Amino acid sequence: VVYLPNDYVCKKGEIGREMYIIQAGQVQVLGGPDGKSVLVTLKAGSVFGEISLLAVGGGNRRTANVVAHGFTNLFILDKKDLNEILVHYPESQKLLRKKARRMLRSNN
Amino acid sequence: LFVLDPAGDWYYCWLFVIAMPVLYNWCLLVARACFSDLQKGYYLVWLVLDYVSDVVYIADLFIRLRTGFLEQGLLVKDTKKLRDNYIHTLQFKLDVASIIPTDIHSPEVRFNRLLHFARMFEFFDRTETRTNYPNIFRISNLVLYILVIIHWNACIYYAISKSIGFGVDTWVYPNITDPEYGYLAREYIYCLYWSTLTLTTIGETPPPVKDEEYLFVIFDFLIGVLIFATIVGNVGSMISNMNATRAEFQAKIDAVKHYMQFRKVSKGMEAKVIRWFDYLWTNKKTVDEREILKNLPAKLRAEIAINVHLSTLKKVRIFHDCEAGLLVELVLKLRPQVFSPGDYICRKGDIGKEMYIIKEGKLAVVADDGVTQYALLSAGSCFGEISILNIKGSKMGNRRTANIRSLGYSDLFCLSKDDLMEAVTEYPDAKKVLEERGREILMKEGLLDENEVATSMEVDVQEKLGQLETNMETLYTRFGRLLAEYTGAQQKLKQRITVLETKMKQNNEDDY
Repeated sequence: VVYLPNDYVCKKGEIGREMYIIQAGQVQVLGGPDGKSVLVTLKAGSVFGEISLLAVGGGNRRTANVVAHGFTNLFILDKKDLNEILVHYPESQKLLRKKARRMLRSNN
Repeated sequence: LFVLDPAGDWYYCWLFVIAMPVLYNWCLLVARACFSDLQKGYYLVWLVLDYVSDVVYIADLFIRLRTGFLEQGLLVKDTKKLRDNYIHTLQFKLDVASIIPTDIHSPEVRFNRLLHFARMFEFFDRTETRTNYPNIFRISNLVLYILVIIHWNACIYYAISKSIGFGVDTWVYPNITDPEYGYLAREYIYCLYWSTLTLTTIGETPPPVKDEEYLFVIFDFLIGVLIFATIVGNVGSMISNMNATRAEFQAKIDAVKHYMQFRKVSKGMEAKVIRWFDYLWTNKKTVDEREILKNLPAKLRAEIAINVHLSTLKKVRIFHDCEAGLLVELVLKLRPQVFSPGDYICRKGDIGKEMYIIKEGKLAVVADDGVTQYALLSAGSCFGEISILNIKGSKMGNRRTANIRSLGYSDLFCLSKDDLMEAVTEYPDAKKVLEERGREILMKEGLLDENEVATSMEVDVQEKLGQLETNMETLYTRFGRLLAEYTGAQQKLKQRITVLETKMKQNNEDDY
């Protein structure tokens, strides 16, 4: 998927259901007291939002605004696609569920 | 500092400014070199025009140093990066060689300006994508190429005639000293006529006399064959492109018309299908909406679908308090539907699993006899909202309770039961609110309470056996787990009571 400049890849409080891989371009994680202030700029080869794939329906909400800086080409893996893949790999499914529990327990 | 954007509008306005001197140099330099009367007669005009062209040629060099380029999706505005991107290219070499100073006023020393022609081809390429009329420009651009070749060939014929000698034989241009032939209006117009007559291969040119003259006419005929075949190929490919929409539509009607005569479709239904295809062509609704926007990304597709359906979808009672994220999911699920006049959207007693929103057209709630109408549904109205909700108990049983008929052609957008279920997988709280609102509406109608003790079970005997196997494996882990927490406490329990037992038992020895 190609994003136009200043497009919102992720919006704060929106549903997170995808994992993005930056093939080209940059994205900016906007945050601050004022807001809309660049905190970190992710160049090509970066992967962000991967934790939203392990969440249940409605489980994950985006916590910061991610804005494309220029024309950004991203590779996206939807949660539905991962769920459709995982039915053929019960061992990896169990491993990912265990990792989800560990992520939930350790962060809280 | 100022940096130009190639996609920008101002860059295209410069492209017209530079292409005019380039086109002037390609047309007038060959003519002034070959037709000496043109050069001497209008020497002051060429003196001004040559300076103006050279100023633009130098300016284009400075512009080329200040056009940005996209690097990682960002326009580059760094002065050193723009200079290094342009200088090492081949185009810098042609552009410098184009504007190299001549160190005579003759037009022949200015032939280096014929280089850097790429700015002229770029303008034509840029104009074609920008113009609303792409075929009119493509013909006009093609005709201009013919005129430049014909004009160039006209000047070569006059130059060859000068080299051989004017009037030495019948093939060359006649004697200049003769006042009947020796003036600039006659010699250009006849040579233009000769070049057109020879390149187009239509009329008959005067026969050549010498072997050098035979070669030039053979070359023109060979060149004119390639030009004419390219003309027919370009125009013939344009005509195929303009007709392609109608040609593929006529194939669909012909394919359907073959099926109706093959399967003996009744004439009442056959004329209904024919009348439908005339509506599609007349109102230009032949292409499907889903096929049009399938290439667009989901963000751009959602942005378009918000502007079409979000105003009407928020008027639906159940979607009153829906979240902004869910509403974007719903408007992407809507599917267009077109109904002929008198068509039944839904009938009483028919299973209903869709909700329809009227984009355009008038629908009428009608009785069992179609003519009598209870109510009228205009554009923006919705019906069937409760059918897509899976209420636990409904006296309706997802069956339509009204007959809806279209008075004329109506455009409907349908949200199905499955599409609503898919949208609310990620919005579980909203699903609960939608069902509660539908339950409240069903109370007001009086059609809610049903199936209190009625439940349907379709689990397979092998699948129901699976839960019995599954429940057994879960309990055995608990049997170890319940005891391990308890026995460790029980192992802890025995020592702590015993030490209190033994110490108090020793007290009894002190008692007596």
